[PDB]
Amino acid sequence: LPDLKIEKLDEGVYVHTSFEEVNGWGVVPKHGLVVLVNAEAYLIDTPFTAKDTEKLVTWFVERGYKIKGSISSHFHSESTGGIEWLNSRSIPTYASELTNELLKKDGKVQATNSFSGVNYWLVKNKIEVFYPGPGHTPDNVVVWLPERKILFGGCFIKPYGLGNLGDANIEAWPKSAKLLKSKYGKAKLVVPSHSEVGDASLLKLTLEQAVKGLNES
Ligand SMILES: [Zn+2]
Ligand SMILES: [Zn+2]
Repeated sequence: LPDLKIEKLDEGVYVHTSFEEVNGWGVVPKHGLVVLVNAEAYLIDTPFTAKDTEKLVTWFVERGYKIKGSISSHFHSESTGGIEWLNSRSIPTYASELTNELLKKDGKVQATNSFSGVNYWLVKNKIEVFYPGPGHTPDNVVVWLPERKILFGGCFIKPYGLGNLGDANIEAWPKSAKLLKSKYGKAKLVVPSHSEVGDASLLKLTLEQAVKGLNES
């Protein structure tokens, strides 16, 4: 199985890329991010594996970066596989109230730090979390990196298909993609969860794909 990939994306923001054979297109590259406030690192989404979380973690730890915490876009393992480990390591793990009710609903270890509402600042003016509303998952959120004008749509931003409809609010995705396409259009880059990093246009295509997605069924 493909090795973890940590590629600087922009200033103080890396794109860790884990791979889990969720039998979709076989092996899938789950793109996450490690926002480096300054001397501190934040795992935006955690690899589906503790191992990779450990690797990603120490990769940054090893380079003098204290890991203040992780933040998950949604409850799936793509974004929570490491909360467990991160928790054993006493890493402040962050997930929405809705994701945790979902993690707890799935008997998965829940992130120790919750938060709710349309928006939550994980870091005053640097790591903004956001509930565009239901979409890929009922709890799915997106993390905006104001400073770099980078958004981590994660699995919400699905520009070429809606992907896993399993836990998706096909009826609410559009509304969400629009509330999203409306709040973060100032975006310089949008970070999907399985596609190359695109620009503010991904917010529109996700919308299109969502309505499109809805039109069918
Ligand atoms: Zn997902
Ligand atoms: Zn996904």
